[PDB]
Amino acid sequence: NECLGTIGPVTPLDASDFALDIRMPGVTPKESDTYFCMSMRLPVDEEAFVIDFKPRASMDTVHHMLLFGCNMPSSTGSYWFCDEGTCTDKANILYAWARNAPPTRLPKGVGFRVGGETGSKYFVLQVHYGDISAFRDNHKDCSGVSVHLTRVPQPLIAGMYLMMSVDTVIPPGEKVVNADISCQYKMYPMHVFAYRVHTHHLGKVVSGYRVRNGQWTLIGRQNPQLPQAFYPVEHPVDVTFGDILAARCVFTGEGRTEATHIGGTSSDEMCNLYIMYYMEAKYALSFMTCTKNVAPDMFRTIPAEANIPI
Ligand SMILES: [Cu+2]
Ligand SMILES: [Cu+2]
Ligand code: NA
Ligand code: NI
Repeated sequence: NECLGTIGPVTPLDASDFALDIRMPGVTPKESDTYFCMSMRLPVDEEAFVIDFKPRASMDTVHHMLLFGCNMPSSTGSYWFCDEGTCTDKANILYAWARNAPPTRLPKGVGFRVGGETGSKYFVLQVHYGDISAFRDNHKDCSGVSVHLTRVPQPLIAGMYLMMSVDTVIPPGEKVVNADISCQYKMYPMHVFAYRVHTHHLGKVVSGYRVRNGQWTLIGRQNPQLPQAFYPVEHPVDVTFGDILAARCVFTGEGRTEATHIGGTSSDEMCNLYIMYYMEAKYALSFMTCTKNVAPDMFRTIPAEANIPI
């Protein structure tokens, strides 16, 4: 999509709403699978709500797009290679765009709280470019996301419950290495309405469940090699004080000469389930994390679908 120029990135939509265009500053790559990142400081310092997203991606070149909220983007630069990292602090993912999988809208009345004393101060946009053949004419690129914000407080607040492995070790050649993650949920009810899975090249399947009175309700189950959008939850899932959240990524060691651990680089691995929820405004918190596996013996009664690939 076109570069803005003289009109700037902020469009007022009315007295209390405005659209913010986060775009690449006319960038040109040189190699394939290049990863680019930029930051936008929120224009308002007071609290606001991300109520909508609109992708502005040149359909030829872009593989996927990710947008985060954080307070300390990795580079105080115009743009940068995301191998240097996205944020110094916790990067809160808000929006994922996939080529072969068109995203879903936020439910009306649900919004991410940003800015203010506690909300994110910056957005970080990440654009993964696939094929770089589109630069034979040599145009610059301004692909990115147009985000809808409002000062109007939303009755429901969007949030992110991130489940992720930290201690996994994938022995070389090994056929099946499971990565389990489990936490007991101790907040006010949330309603999970979407999930995204993340793995590197060795993941076979990733699936998260709710365990309430020792019974596994499925949140999401996905092949991590399939374009990593936020897919919507079939039937929306409440999670309540007492419930336990459980995720397993399934990995293979085949075609690897040396053991693989959890890490940044592509020759490393990751086991991330991004459970995306909403809560009642007055009870909501914006981000939760599980990096533990507190109920490991519980994983014996896991459904057998979680072990076969989709
Ligand atoms: Cu991609
Ligand atoms: Cu990764
Ligand atoms: Na990264
Ligand atoms: Ni409910």
